[PDB]
Amino acid sequence: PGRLDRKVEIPLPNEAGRLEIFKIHTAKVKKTGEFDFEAAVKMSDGFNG
Amino acid sequence: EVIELPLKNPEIFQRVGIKPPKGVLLYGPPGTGKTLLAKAVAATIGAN
Amino acid sequence: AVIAAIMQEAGLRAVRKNRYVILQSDLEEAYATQVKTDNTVDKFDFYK
Amino acid sequence: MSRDAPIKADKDYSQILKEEFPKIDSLAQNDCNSALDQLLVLEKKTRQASDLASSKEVLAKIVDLLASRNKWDDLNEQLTLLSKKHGQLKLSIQYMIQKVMEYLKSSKSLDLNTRISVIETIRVVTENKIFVEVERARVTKDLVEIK
Amino acid sequence: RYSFSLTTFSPSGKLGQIDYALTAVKQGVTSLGIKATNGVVIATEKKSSSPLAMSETLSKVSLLTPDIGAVYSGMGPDYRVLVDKSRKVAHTSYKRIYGEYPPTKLLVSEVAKIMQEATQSGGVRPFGVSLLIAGHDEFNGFSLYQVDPSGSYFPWKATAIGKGSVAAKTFLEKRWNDELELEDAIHIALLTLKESVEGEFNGDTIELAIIGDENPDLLGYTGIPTDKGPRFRKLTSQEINDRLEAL
Amino acid sequence: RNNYDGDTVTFSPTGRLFQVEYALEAIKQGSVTVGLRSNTHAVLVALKRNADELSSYQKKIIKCDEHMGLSLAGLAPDARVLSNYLRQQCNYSSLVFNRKLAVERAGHLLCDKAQKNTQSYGGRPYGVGLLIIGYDKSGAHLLEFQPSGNVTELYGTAIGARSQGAKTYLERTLDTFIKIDGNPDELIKAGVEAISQSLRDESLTVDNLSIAIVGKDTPFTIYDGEAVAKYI
Amino acid sequence: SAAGYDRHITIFSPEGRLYQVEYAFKATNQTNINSLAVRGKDCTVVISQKKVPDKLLDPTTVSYIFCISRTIGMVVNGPIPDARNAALRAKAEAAEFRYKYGYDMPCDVLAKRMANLSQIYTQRAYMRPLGVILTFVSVDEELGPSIYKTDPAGYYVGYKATATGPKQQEITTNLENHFKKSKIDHINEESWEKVVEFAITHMIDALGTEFSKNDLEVGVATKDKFFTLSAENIEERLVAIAEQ
Amino acid sequence: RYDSRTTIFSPEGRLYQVEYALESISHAGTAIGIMASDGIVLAAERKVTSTLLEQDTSTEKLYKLNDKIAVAVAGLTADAEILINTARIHAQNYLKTYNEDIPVEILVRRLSDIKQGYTQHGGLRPFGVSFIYAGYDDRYGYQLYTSNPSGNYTGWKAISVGANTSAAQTLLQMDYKDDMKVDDAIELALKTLSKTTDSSALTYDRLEFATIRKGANDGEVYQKIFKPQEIKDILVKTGIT
Amino acid sequence: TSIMAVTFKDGVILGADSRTTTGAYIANRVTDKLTRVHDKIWCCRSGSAADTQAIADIVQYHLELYTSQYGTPSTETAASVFKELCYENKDNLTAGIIVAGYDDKNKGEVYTIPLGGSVHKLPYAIAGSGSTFIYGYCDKNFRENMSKEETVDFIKHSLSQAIKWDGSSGGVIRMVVLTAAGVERLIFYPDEYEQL
Amino acid sequence: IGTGYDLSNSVFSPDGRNFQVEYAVKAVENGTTSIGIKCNDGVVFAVEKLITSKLLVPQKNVKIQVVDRHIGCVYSGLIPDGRHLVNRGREEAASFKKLYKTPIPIPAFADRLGQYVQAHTLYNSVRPFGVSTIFGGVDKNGAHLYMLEPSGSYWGYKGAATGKGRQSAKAELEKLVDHHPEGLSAREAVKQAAKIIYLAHEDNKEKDFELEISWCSLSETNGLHKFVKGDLLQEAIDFAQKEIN
Ligand SMILES: Nc1ncnc2c1ncn2[C@@H]1O[C@H](COP(=O)(O)OP(=O)(O)O)[C@@H](O)[C@H]1O
Ligand SMILES: [Mg+2]
Repeated sequence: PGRLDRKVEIPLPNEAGRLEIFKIHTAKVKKTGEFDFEAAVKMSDGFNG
Repeated sequence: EVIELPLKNPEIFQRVGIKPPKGVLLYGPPGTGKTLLAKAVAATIGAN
Repeated sequence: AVIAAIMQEAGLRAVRKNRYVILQSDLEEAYATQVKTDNTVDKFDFYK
Repeated sequence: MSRDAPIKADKDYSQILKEEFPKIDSLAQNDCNSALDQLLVLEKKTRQASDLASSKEVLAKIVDLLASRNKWDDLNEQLTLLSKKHGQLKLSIQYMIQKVMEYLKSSKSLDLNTRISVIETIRVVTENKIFVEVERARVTKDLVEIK
Repeated sequence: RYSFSLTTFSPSGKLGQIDYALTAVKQGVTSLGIKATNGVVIATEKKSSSPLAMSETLSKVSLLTPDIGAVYSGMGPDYRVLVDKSRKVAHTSYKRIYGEYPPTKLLVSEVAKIMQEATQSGGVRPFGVSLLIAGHDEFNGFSLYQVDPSGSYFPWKATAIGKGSVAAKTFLEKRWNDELELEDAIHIALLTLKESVEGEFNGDTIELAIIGDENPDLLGYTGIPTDKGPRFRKLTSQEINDRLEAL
Repeated sequence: RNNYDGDTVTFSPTGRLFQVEYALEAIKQGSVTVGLRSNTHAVLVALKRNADELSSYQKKIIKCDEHMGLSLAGLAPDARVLSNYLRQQCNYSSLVFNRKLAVERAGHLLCDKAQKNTQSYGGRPYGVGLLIIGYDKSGAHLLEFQPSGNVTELYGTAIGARSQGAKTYLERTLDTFIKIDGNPDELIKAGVEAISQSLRDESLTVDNLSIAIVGKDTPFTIYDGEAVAKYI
Repeated sequence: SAAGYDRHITIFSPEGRLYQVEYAFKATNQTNINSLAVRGKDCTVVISQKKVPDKLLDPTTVSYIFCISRTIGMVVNGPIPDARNAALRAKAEAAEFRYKYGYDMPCDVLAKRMANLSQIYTQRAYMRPLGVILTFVSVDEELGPSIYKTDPAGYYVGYKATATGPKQQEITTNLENHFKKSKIDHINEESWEKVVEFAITHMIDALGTEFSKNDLEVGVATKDKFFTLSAENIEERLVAIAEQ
Repeated sequence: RYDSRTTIFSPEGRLYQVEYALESISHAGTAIGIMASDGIVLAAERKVTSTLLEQDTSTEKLYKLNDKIAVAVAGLTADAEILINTARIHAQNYLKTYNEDIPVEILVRRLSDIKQGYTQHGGLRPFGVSFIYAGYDDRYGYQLYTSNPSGNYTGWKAISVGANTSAAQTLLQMDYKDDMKVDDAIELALKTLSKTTDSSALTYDRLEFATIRKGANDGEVYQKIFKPQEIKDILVKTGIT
Repeated sequence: TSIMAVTFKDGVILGADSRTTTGAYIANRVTDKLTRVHDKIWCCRSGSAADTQAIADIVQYHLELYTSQYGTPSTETAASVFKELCYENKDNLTAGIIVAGYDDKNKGEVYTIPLGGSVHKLPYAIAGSGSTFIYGYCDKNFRENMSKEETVDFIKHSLSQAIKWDGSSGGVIRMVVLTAAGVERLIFYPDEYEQL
Repeated sequence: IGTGYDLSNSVFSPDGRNFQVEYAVKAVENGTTSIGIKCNDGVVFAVEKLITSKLLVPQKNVKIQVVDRHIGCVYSGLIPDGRHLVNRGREEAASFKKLYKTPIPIPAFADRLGQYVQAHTLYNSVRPFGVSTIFGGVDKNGAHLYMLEPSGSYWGYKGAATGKGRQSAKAELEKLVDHHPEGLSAREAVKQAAKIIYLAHEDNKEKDFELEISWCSLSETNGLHKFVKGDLLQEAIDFAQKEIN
C-alpha cells in the first residue's frame, strides 16, 4: 500500500456499448453507406474493441 | 475521481488530512482499450 | 491495517462530497465498507 | 433503441393526430388534463425515442400550457411523471424538459409563475444524472439571478 | 503420499483424512458447552450471508432425543444427515431395548460409531463436522461429550470448538467453577460467545439452549407423574434478550 | 494423444476410443478370410494358419446352426466366445419360436453383445471381426462384424491381413457373380480367385482351405481336404 | 490448487473444503438464466427467464420451471441433465411421503429430503454431487407461503425472497433495499396477480432489460395448487405493467 | 513406493504399512501390564489433559472385555472402539455356548486373527491398536499377553506397549523379580511411569489403574478398575506426590 | 354391498351403499365406499374390505406419478393399473372394484374389474354382494344417455332395491357425480328412498 | 482444455463443465447427417446414409428404427452406440404397455430417455453416450419431435439437425419455418426433407449416399410409424435433384 491503492476494473463494452465502437471505425476507413449496425452488434456479441 | 480531484486541489485532501490517492491498476481482457482510456483521462486535464 | 483502510475511504468520499473535514457520515459509510472477514462465502454459503 | 423501423412507426401515429391538433387545442380550454392524455398514449410506450417521434406534438402543446395562469401546475406534474415512469433514452423525454426552459426563460408570463416553475424543473433533474444534468446548469443560473 | 488414502498411514503414524477432517471443523461456527451441576448449556451463533434468508429455517441446535440435544461446528450439509442417522439408530438400538430414549453415555458411543464407519471404508469420506452432544440421564447425572469425525469421543466439563475455539477455550479455563447454577452458566455462555462477534450480537442470531430439569409444559400429556418431561428446552430470542439485557 | 487410450470408458478430445480402433487393428493382424454371396447361396472361403509344419492347422469356420455359420479373423479367444453365444440364440429361436433365426436380426443381437463391454469398465472390445453367412426366408445375407459392433450387409467383402486384393477383385466382378445362381460350384470358384490375389508369398494348399457353404436346399456344411481339392 | 483431489469428493483438501463440490457452485451459471421468487400473503410467485436463441425450438418445451407435485413447484438453475434427475427424485419423493404419512408433503419436508440426498451424493465417490440449484416454492398447509432454496451441496435455508443465476447479486441488492424500506418481510398485496405484476417490475429493474412474453415463464403457487402459466396468460400481466 | 496397498510386499519382504501401523502405537500414551505371581496389575498413562477435560469420573483405556479378562489400550481410540466391541462379544459368546468363561489364550488368538485379516484381505487399513491382555483362566493361571497390530501375540511376565516403549521396558526389567509381589508390582508401575512420561506432575488426572487378582477373596477372581480417589491415595505412598 | 357406476350423457355417476358388514354385525353404519384415487377419477370398493383398501392406495401412488411426470391420466389408464395389481395378487387378494372417471374427450367411462381381474368397458356396472339381486331391474329400466335428474332416479331406485333384498347393504345412499362442473357429493336418507 | 478432468465422466472441471461429456459431442459431429421436420399433422425423418464401398447392397442398412409402433427414431454419431440407446427405448416402451395399457406419450418417452443418458454420466465405470437421438412421432397431443443430445439434454423442436452437414441443415430448416407459418403440410415436408439432406451432402462430397425417409402421420399413416418406400420415395429424390441444380 502506497503505490497502488485503488483498483479499477475494465470490462467489456455492453450490448449498446458495442454499438458506439462500430461508428468510430466506419468513419476512420472508407465506406459507401452502411446502416446494418443494429443487426451487426447482435452478431458481434461479446467482442473486445 | 482518483486522479483529477487531488491534482486540481490537493487543497481538500490536505484539510481532511487523508493522503491524496494515487495508483491505479488497470486490468481486464486484452483489446479492452484501457491504454486508449489512459489517453482520455489525461485528455481532460490536458496532462502530458 | 483494517483501521488505516477505513480512514482512507472516509477522507476520499469527503472530497467527493466537497467537504473539508470528516464528519460522521464519512466515518459511517466507510466503516461498513471493509469490515473484513467473510466476503467470498456469499456463493459458498454451505459454510455455516 | 434497437431497429429503426419501430421509431418511424410511432412518427406515423404522431403525424395523424397532429392534423387533429386544433381539436386537441380546443379541449385544452375546457380542461387542460383532457388534452395531455391523448398525447400521453403515444409517448408512454415500452420502446424508446417516442418523445422524439412525438417531439412535433409536445413542442406546440407546452407553449399553451406555459402561457396560461393555471395550466402550468398540471404541466409540471406531467414533466416529473415522464421522468420517473419511463425516462426513455438519454435525449428523448429529456428534450421536452429542455424546451420548457427555452420558452419559459424568454417569456416571463408572470413573475410568480416563472419563480416557482424553475424550482420545479431543477428538482427532478438533481435526481437525474444524464443529459439534463448538463441542462441543470441552464435553469439553475436563471433562478439564482432572480434571487 | 500418505495423505490421500485412508488406508495409507504416514511413517509417523496417523491417517491424513482424519487430520484434514479436523481442519474442516475449525472453519465452522463458534460453539461451546459448559457443564453445570444442575444443567448443561450449549450455545452457537448463526449466519446465512444474506439477510433475505430467514434464521429459524436453519437449526444448528437440534434436540437429538427429548433429553439430549446437540450442536456442531463444521460443514453444514454433513450435520443434517448425521442427525437423521443418529435419531434413527437411537430407536433401533435402544428405544426398543428400553422402550424409551437411551442415556447420554450410550448414545455418544452410537453416534461415534457412524463416524468410525465413515473412516473404515475407502471411497467414503469422513463426516465434515465435530459434534458436542449434551444430555442428562438418571444415573450419571448431567453430562457433556465431544464426538470427533475421527470416531473417538472425549468427555468434557467445558470445551469449545470451531473458529473461535482457541480464544474461547482460554476464557472458559479461567472463568469456570466447579459448582454453578443453570442461570449463571447461561451468562458465562452468552458472554463467551460475544468474544467471537460484536456489533451484530443480538439474541435473534444467537441460538442457545439447555438441558436442564424437567419441564411439565412440553410434556404434552398430563396425569401420568411417573414419567418426566423434556430435559431439553430451546430458548427463544426474547428470552435470550432478557439475559443479554441483564448483563 | 495417446493418453486417453488407457481404458474404454474414457473418450479422447476429437472423440474416438483408442481401444476400439486397436481391436479393429487386430483383425488385420490375424487371419485373412474373404466372404461373398449370391441370391441363392452364400460362401466363405478362408486361410487356415498353422504354427509350423508339425502343426496340422486350426479351423476358422464355426458351424453355428444348419442355416447359419461364420468365419473369424483376428483373436481366436474372442471368437470362441461370440460363436457360443450366437449358437445359443439360434437354438432359442428354434425352441421357443419354431423359426430359423433371420440373419438381419441376428447381427443386431451380436451388435448388442458387443456394446456391453464397450460401455462398461472391465471387458474389452471383442478382438475379432466375423463374417456371418446365412440363408433364411429372405435369401442369402452376408454380414461384416466390427469391434464397434456395426453390422453391414454386403454382396461380398473381405477382412484380415492384406485382404484388399480380394476386395479389388470382388469389386471388378461384382455383378458377375450376382448373376451366377443355382450353381454352388461357381461361387466356390470365384471365391478361390478372390482369396488368391490377397495371398502373396504363399499359395493355396489342401489344408489351408476351409470352404463353408449354405445355399437354397443345402444346410450349413464345413468342407475340408478332399472336398476343397476340386477348387485347389 | 491441484494435485489429487479436485478429482475426488471423498478426499479432503488441506483447506478442509472439497474443491470438486465447489465446482458444482461454478456449474450453476452454465445456462445463463436468472430466477426471482418473492412471498405474497397467500401466494408465492417464481419467474425465470426463457432463452429461445433460434426459432427452431418451441418455447413451450423450453422451461426450467416444473410441476413437482400438486402443491409443489421448482425452478432450476444450471444444466438440464441434473435438472431432470433432481426433478424426478422430487416427483418420486412427494408421491412416496403421501402413502407413508397421508397428507400433501410440505415445502420444507421435500427440500430437506432432497438436501439430505445431495449430501449422500457427495458422501460416496461412486456418485457425484448434482449440478443444479433448486428453488422450491409452495404455499404450505399450515405455514402458508414458503421459499426454500436447496443448493447442490446439500445446504438448505429458507427465504423471504431469493434470486439465483449469474446476475443474482443485482437482484439480491434490489430486494434488500425494497424489503428494508417497507419494514416488513412480505409483500402486502392480497391477490396472486398484483404479486406477479410486482415481481415482473423488479426483475426488469434489476437486470435492466425489458423482457417479452416469449422470454418469461412464470409459475404461481396459491394455497392447495400450483400452475404454470402460458404465454398468453403471461401477456395479461405484461399489458397491466406497460400502461398502468 | 510399496506403501500404496497393504496387500503388497516389498523387495525385502517388509511391508511399509505393517511398520507404519506399528509406529502409530508409540504416538499414544504409555500402557503397562506387569504380571506378578499374586496378581496382574494394568496401569496406563493418558495422552490428553487440561483443567476442563473431564478425566476424574471416567476410564477410557481400561475395559473389561468380560469378567475375568480385561485390556489396557494403546493406539488410536477409533481403531480401538470397534475391536474392543468385537473382542467382548466373542469372549462372551463362548460364555453362552459352553457355559464357562473363555480362556485367555483363545480370546487373544481370536482378536489377533481379526487384526491380521485387515492386512491379509481387502483394500482396508490395518488396525493400529496394541492391547495388553490380562486374564485369569484355570489352565495356566495368570496370563499376560499383548498383541501386535501386525496381529500376533506373545506371552509375557511384564511388557510395556504405547509411548516410550523401549525406555519403559528397560526400567521394568532392572527392578523386577520372579518371586515378586502384587503390592511391589503397583509400586513398580508408578516407578516406571514417573520417568517415562513428559509431565513432571504425574498426578491422579493422568493415571488409569486396574488390578486383577485371584488373591482377592479365595476361590474367586476379581477384576477391579480402581476409582480416581484410590489412584490418588497410592501416589502418596509411593511418594511421587 | 351394492356399488354401481352408470354412464349418462354428461358424465358418470358412481353409486354406493355405505353398509360395511363383518357377518351379521354391522361393523360401521356409515362408511362411503367411494374412494377418490384422482381428482376426476373415483372408484368403488366391494368384496373383501381390507384387500380393496390396500390396493386403492397403491393405485393413488401410480396416478400421483402419472400426473406429475406425464401429464393427465385417463380412466382407461387408471383401470389398467387396477387390473395389474389384481391379476398378480389373484391368489392373495379379492377386490371387486368398479373404476370410473370423466374425460373431456371420451366423456364418462366405466371399467369394471372383477375379482380375478379383467377390464370390461360397459355403459353400466354393478358389483358386490348386493348387486346380485338387481341385475333384472337394471337392464330393463336402463337407456343410454339420460339427463341427470332421470339418471339420479334410476341409480337411486336400484341401490334402494338392493337394501330391500340384501342384508349386507344398508346405510346412507351415497353418490359421487363426476361431471365437468366438478365433483358433487349427494347423500340420501332412508325416509326418502324406502318408499321409492 | 487443461490436463485431467477428462479421464472419468463425473470429475468436474475448474470450468464448471464436465469435459468427458463435451468430448462426446465432438464424436457426434463426425457422424452422418440426420434431420427431423415437425409438422402440424406428422413428423418426418430423413437421413444421410453413406455408401463407402460399392459392394454394399442398396437400401438395406439404415440408422432408422421404430420404437413401439408409433415412434420413429434416428441417431447420429457412432452407429452401434446409437443402436443401444434405441434398444433401452424399446424396453421402456414395452414395460409401459403392460403397466398402463396405452401407447407412450412422446413427452413421456423423452423423460425416460433423458434419465438414461444422465445415469451414464453419473458413475465412474460407465461411459457417457457419444450420440444424439432425434425421435418423436404423433400421439394423442398431435405431433411432437424431440432431440436428445449426448450431454443428457433434450428439447422440443420444430426442426432438429445433428451430424456433419448440420450447419447447412439448420439454414434450410429455418427457411421452412418462415415461408410456412402452419409448419408445412406433412406430404410436402417429405419432398422438402430430401432436398435439405441433398444440400448437406455437399460438405461430404467424396462418398455416395442413399436416401432413406420415414414418417409418422395422423393423416397418412393412421398415427402409425412406417417407412417411406417405392414411388413415394422416388418423387422425393426427383424433387431434390431438380432444385439443387
Ligand atoms: N471504447 C472504445 N472506443 C473506440 N475504439 C476502441 C474502444 N475500445 C477499444 N477500441 C479499439 O481497440 C484498439 C486496441 O486497444 P489498445 O488500447 O491498444 O488495448 P489493450 O492494452 O487492452 O490491448 C484501440 O486502438 C481501438 O481501435
Ligand atoms: Mg496496453
